Amino acid sequence: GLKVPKAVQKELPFKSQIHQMKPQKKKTYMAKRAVVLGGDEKKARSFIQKVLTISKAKD
Amino acid sequence: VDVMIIQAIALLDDLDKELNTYAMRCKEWYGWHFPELAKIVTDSVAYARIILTMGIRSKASETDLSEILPEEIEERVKTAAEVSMGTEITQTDLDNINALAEQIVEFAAYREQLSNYLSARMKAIAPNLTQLVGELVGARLIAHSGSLISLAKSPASTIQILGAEKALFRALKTKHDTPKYGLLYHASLVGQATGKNKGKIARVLAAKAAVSLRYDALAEDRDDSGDIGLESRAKVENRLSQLEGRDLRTT
Amino acid sequence: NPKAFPLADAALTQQILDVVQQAANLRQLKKGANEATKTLNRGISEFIIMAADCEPIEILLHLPLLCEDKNVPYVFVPSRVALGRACGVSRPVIAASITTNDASAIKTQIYAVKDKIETLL
Amino acid sequence: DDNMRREVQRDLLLIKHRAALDPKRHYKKQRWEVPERFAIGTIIEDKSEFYSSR
Amino acid sequence: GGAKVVIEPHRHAGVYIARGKEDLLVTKNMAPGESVYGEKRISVEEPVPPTKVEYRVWNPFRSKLAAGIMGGLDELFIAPGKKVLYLGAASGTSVSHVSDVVGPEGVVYAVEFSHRPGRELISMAKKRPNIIPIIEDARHPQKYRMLIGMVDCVFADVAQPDQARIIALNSHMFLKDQGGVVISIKANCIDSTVDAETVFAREVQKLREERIKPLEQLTLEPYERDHCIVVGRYMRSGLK
Amino acid sequence: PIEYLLFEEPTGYAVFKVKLQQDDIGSRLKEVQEQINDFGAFTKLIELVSFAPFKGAAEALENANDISEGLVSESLKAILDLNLPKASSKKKNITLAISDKNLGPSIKEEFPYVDCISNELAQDLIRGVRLHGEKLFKGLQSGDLERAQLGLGHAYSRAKVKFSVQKNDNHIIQAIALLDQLDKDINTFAMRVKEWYGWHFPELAKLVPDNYTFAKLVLFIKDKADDSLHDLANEDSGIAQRVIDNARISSETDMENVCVFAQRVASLADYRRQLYDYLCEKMHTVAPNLSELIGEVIGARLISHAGSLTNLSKQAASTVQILKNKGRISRYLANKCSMASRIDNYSEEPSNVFGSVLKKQVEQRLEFY
RNA sequence: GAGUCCCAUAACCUUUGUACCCAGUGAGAAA
RNA sequence: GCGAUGAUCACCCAUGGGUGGGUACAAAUGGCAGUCUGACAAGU
Repeated sequence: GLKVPKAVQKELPFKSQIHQMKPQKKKTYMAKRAVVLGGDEKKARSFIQKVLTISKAKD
Repeated sequence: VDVMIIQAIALLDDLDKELNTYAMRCKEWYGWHFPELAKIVTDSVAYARIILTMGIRSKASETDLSEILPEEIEERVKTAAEVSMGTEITQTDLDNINALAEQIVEFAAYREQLSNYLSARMKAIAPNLTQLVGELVGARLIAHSGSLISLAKSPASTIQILGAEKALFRALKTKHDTPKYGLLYHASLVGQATGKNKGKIARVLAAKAAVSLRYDALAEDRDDSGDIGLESRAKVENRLSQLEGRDLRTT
Repeated sequence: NPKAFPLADAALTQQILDVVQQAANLRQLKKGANEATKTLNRGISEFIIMAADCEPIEILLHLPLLCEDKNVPYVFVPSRVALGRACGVSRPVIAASITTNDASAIKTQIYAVKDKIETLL
Repeated sequence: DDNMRREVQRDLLLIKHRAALDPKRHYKKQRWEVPERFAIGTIIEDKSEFYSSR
Repeated sequence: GGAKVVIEPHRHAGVYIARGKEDLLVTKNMAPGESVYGEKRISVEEPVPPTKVEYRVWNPFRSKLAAGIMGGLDELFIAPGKKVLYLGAASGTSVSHVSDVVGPEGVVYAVEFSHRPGRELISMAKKRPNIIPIIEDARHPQKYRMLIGMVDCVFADVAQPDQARIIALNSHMFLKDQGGVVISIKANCIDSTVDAETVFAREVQKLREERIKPLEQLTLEPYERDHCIVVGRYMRSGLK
Repeated sequence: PIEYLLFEEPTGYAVFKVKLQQDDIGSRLKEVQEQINDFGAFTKLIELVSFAPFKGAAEALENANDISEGLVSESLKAILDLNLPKASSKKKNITLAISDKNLGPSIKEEFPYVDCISNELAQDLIRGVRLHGEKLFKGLQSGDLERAQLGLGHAYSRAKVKFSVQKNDNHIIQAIALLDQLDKDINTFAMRVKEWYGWHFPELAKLVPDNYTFAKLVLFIKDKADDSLHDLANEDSGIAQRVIDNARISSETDMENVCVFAQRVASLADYRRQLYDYLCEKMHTVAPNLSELIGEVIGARLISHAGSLTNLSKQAASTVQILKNKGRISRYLANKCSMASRIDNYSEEPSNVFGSVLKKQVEQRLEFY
């Protein structure tokens, strides 16, 4: 990808600012809280993902 | 003993179901002769009583009635009797129409006398629950939890949410908000409340109903007179008064 | 008006029976009452011939209602024996049907008989 | 409501991406965004004919 | 056969599409709980508890009007509050679908001349109260001019060569100004000596000679060979 | 000159008096063609002078048939003789505008001083008063005109087709569809009666297993008794009195309640078999050939599952669901039964003789095997 | 504080017991 | 002493035994299945 240098991108205009968000290093509470369902729900998730990527690649 | 409270309330549900499926076929069988009746009066027993009263449309033109169909649907049934897209039936099937109509009239008579029996057994088995939440509501509480002692040894939060188990356990097994009404939503006090305070008095009604219910199941010198249920109901009524008196508007 | 109403006279009857025989040779004829009502509700039928003298008559009067529903010409031949003999089978038939085909070598004859029985009907 | 759209939200995706469910079906090109008012219904095959669509 | 579809409103008011993996033209059911000619049904549970209301699949190979709808007609005049005069109500096949598209607040006058179809029409009009069955010949509208007043659309599924005269007589008696005239023309039943485009052009010319301005025609070809629906409006003054 | 106008309608007859003539030569023009749509200008043409309403739906159907086949009825004679002036028959007749060119001759046959006009001017005057309707009449009729139209259309159609409600198979559809419902209702209700009496002694449901007989005998036994003479409707009655002597199970209000429940079961039990006798009779008058061939209850369920007598008739014979040699007698009985239902539906007032012949044919076929 | 009136008054499955079974076709059948 | 008013039509053994099941139902405390929170709130 295009790696614009920090010396350039700190001195950019307000409209031309590059929104680059840092990765998260802390196991935050909402992520350690939030529940995912399993079994039939995870195979439903797998199925919907396979269907959607087959549709997008066909298009 | 209350092994037949469960039986009476299951018969009540089953029997109201069979009343509806008899009334539908009576309405669409007599609808060949007089079709506007089932749409201008919708009550099953008023429909059966009126076809037992008149029978035929010209017979309706010569007769009148006031003990059924009160005072304002008479001109509508007379106008629909004068002009109608309905045929004319014979006597050999008017006889079966009349037999079905008296059948479902006697069915509703049996329904209301079974409700009298349920009210009698309920106010002789757990009368403080009848004085607080009512006969058939307490009856399906007892019939839900099995035994009266098995309902009595349950906390008041369970008695609050007692009917709404599938909503409760889906809202616990994903981290959502639990229901607040359950089977106790059809109590008359929760009917009197309006807003979020019907959740509030579902809570206070379940608390006082737990008090009265385990008094009824665990007392030995109980008198079948409604005293503990009546003082608990007075507590719930003045609490309902004091949270219907407040208003979130600013005056 | 009888029940078996749109009966054909003798010239139309022999025109009908000749094209019935030719369609039976060309495998374009479904013969018999329930085969006729099968091909009628399937829609492969160009006209139905009922015979107006079988031993009940409502036994095939069930078919004019079906033809009316699907707009198919129907005509009454006055001999079940001659209708079966034209069909080419060794029994009397009471109803027969000319199925539709466009690789058919008698399409002009079938269309002419259809026009004649439709101006009758 | 959104409470019911969060229950039928997956088969609406299946109907939106019909075209890549079977490799032999090949629908005609529409877009089919989710309609504002819909209803989910079940086909009653009656008690007249058996064994074919049953 | 036991599958699940999503019901969606069509462009045309009163008719719907059930999307599955094959999508169905669908109408609401005015008499819920039975099928009229063996079509399949869809039962939705719409939200006192929710009520099971149901829907009927409109079969384009057994209905010229459904063949027209799903071939694509820019304007049907059969609408959910209207009055339709169905001419040639040959059974209750399409009249039931027109009836429950028109709805409980609108009226369908189903004119038929044969008598066993009339018996089935009356037994269907029992459970569909918005159908007035009229057993009479449409070639003489005066014989039933007393039973019908001021329709909004005429639909003509008659299959007779004097079609345009029947349509013109019934329109001049009972249709109102700028009302709908939907015609199902069958070329082979009008006449088979000329081709289909000649007979459609002649029938459209007959309609504008009887002052019904044609808006639209559709051949409805995958379902019927050599048919047509001509949609016009009864202009009554100034086709120009 | 189009001086008077006669509008027939389901509520009665109306005679209007034409105030202003519309244009004859400019009758196809745009303004003349839409002045009959505008009501504010149509009331400049037409004024109501008389409206004779009908005596009811009977006279409405009589006059609908007379207007349909082009005859002057007696109410027509009355209103025309009241309203139209006694003009000459040889010089300047009074001109009545009708909509029916073969009702005109019947009007001049009765009033020779009346010439009748139904050409395009009278046609669009007539459709003007049809287009406006209730507004012209100034409030003087009883009954909404469209409601009378629904009633008169249904009456006219059933008259024209000779719709009989005796041979009406919807009665036997609803009779057997209700009879199955009350089969399962008498079953579950007497099952609960046997359950509630099971702790009074659990042997009456062992000796007397039939629901009605159990319920009627327990409606009068409520105790011990001894005196076992009127409990035989006696080996089972003697065994029952022996079991009442050796009673081996356990009120008053609950026992009164289950007496009311068993009385309910008895009432359902004799409304059933009233309904069954009714539908055997209705099946003999509606489908005699089917009931001769396979019986009344079987033919009832056959035309119920088919949906109508007409649907069972128009069904193919190879697609009838009746209820080796045992495998093909079903097919023989199916196509003979389809034949019998066709006979029975499309004959107008059927006999029994072809059901008899088909019964003879199928018994010959089964006795051949 | 808090999703029942939207069928826990309900829905569905598996260890055992109860009854069948692996419509169309369209000219043959018998000797 | 025929008939279109309808003829016809999941594994081993030298009639019969041995090898899979399913559907349509009855139980069913194996099941799914597990009965929310807990100290403030209203007013002057």
